[PDB]
Amino acid sequence: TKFSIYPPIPGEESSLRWAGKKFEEIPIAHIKASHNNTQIQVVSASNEPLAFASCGTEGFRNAKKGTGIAAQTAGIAAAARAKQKGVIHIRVVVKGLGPGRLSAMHGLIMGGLEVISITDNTPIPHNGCRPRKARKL
Amino acid sequence: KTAFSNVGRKISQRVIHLFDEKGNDLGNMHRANVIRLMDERDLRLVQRNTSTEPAEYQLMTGLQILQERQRLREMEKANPKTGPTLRKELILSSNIGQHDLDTKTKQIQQWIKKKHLVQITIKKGKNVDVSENEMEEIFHQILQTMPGIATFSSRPQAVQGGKALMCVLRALSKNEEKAYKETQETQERDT
Repeated sequence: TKFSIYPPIPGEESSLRWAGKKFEEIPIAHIKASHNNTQIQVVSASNEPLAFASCGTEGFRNAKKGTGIAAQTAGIAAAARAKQKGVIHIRVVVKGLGPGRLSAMHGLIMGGLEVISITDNTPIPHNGCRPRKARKL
Repeated sequence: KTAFSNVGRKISQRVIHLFDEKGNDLGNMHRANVIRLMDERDLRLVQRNTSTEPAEYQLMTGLQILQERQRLREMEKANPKTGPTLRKELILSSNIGQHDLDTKTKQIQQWIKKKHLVQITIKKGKNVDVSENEMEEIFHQILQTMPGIATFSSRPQAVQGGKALMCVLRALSKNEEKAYKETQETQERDT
């Protein structure tokens, strides 16, 4: 058949399998690309924490955490703790427009994990709370 | 400014005096051999003592790194020891108006009150001829406003071939203060 970019809905039965697992069963890699940090947490389909890594936990400080090299390092460190638990395929759910938004995804690929999907879950309000005032710098 | 946090898997120095999680002295080992023990037991290394010339690093669990700084958060609260002294500077002119001298003399009282060091410099007024007799009479005129609170640390000197005078003030020390107090009472009460 062809190849669709839309995720396979759980209910309807499909033939897309990864190591004999359905899309729902694949573990999830939650990436939080902030402006000054990048936190990564790998969980299973049943919301069981498997691995956690961040630029701060890798020995970076202050303005070194808001770089693409620190996000990649945290991806390699989270792809090494989850690869010991039997993780190969993951579903990325990136949250934020930070520097380590795509660099952490590369680090996960440099750790032995195969990405099957990229989900964006950046918090967007339909006006809710008022942000801080603009700055003069 | 440091924090009791893990250094990571990137070590700058080849040779480290590694320490066990339980406090055992593993002994100096190559940089590569340090990371092998971080994976074998899933532990993070923290630099305990930077000052020593031989590098000292201790490998401990994440929970152990939380209890440590949780105690440095209480010891400093219980017995805080922040003693750095800020240095403030003022550059006056011989012909400075009194109104500006009362505004700048009230600023020195806020600094002195904050245990700061106030370096005051006086320069020859714009196309004004003046000696060091009345040019040094502004310090005594400023110090008089703070009789007991302030005292000289340094004394007027010819910093720039005499065209300028520099002095430094400080908040009166506790002991000195008590001495001043004692003297004040005798002059009026004993009389």
